Amino acid sequence: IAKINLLGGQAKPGPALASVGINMGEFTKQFNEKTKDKQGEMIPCVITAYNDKSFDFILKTTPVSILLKQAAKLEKGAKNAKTIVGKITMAKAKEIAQYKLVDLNANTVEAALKMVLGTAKQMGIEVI
Amino acid sequence: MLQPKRTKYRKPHNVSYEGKAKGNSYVAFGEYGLVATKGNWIDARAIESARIAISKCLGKTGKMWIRIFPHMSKTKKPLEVRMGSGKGNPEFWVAVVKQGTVMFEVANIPESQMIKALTRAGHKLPVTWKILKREE
Amino acid sequence: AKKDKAQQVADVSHLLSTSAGFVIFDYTSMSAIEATSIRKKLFKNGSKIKVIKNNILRRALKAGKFEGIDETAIKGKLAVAVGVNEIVETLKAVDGVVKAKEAMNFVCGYFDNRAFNSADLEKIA
Amino acid sequence: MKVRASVKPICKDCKIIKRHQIVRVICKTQKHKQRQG
RNA sequence: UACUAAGUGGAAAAGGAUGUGAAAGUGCUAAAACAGCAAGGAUGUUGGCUUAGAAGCAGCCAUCGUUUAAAGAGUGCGUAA
Ligand SMILES: [Mg+2]
Ligand SMILES: [Mg+2]
Ligand SMILES: [Mg+2]
Ligand SMILES: [Zn+2]
Repeated sequence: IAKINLLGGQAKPGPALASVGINMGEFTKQFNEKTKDKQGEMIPCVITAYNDKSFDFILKTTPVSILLKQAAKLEKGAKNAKTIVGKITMAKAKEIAQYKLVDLNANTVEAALKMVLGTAKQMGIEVI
Repeated sequence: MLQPKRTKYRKPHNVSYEGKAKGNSYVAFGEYGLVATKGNWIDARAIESARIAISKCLGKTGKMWIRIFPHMSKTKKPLEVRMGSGKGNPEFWVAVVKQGTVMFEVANIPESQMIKALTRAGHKLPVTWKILKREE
Repeated sequence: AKKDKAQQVADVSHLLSTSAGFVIFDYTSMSAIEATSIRKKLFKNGSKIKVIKNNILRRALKAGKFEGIDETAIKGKLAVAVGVNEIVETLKAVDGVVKAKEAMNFVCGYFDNRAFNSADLEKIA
Repeated sequence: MKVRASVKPICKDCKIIKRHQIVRVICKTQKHKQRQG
């Protein structure tokens, strides 16, 4: 099992795969085939590395707290937790939650709502 | 180096450290304190070592008080000098610590750091130290 | 304390009294990711997987005036899989998952005021 | 082995024992063997 | 009648130690205690600045939240990371 970082538009390189026995050249087409709907975005892949050779792979969403920055209309969050700069309402929080519901292992959507508050607190953005 | 700014008399008689505790007997500024169990003469050099030790092992918000102060001076005749021809010149300042005087106290930081801080302060002093707390 | 334990035994006894299906499982070699996956695949309020104490389960069973389950809860690792209304689909789901697992045991459970055996659990799916 | 007048555990794995009426400290790391406690 | 296992007795300090005896309190325990053994020990994610890089284990912005029995921005080792 390997959690490898591969660009959606550029995933053909990577020597580490060759150490396990993965058929790199056949699987490059599979890597590129199902990521064209999210071209440009960086997408890591989880690989069920084993000796079966039929390596099933699963894509993965870009990491959180960059859409928080996008919605807060600021490039980088505050360098002090006490200092509050960005403000985010519940509507932007819920759009982020339904977007990131795919990668999250939470059963409900309110759990996903308060994940956004939790990472926003880390970013320092007031939850209004 | 704690040192009195001026003194009326340069060469006073030494002050005994034998006896119980006159003042500075109970923690009254902080709430943990370093009590002594053996009266002895400790000089301003040992205070500075202990104070610097406490400050280095303190944090960003801890606060400390130094109770004892080296009021009394002591002299020392120069080497290779035969007895006579008056008393020697003052050399170092010593604070008189009796059995039971609280020398250092600390507060405003968790208990473990305070216990550790008092330990490193007491390892710098000749007296046999002990930890005490402030009455509620 | 003792009062909290009394409250706990009472409510689990009430829950198993008002329930309709139960099956016991072990906790040998399955991941927490897999545990969250089982919770989401069930997704039914009637179906519930829970870690119960072995002692508390026997005492709640004693208060439930049932019999014969003692052999299940002896010198073993116990899970509880309570099902409300329909329990066949829950058993089918858990059976498919243990087949998807690497290794797993399976201990007799209780349903419809009757008890079953290990092979009876194999056919109850 | 380090011979010191005072012996105390260095890591959490260091364990104090008393062998042949002498207290020593043994541990996985051999840099931390102490004696003459 | 107790104590010492050191020939202490029959010389010594700062400091160190699961030596042993006595006492006074407090926590859990046959609704199972402690140690050990057998299992799991999570998700967003590898959060984000930051650093060539750190993303469970460089300094940080701090020191998140759900599922859940439990899980830590981790316990270390360790990986350029
Ligand atoms: Mg002798
Ligand atoms: Mg001892
Ligand atoms: Mg004793
Ligand atoms: Zn060690």
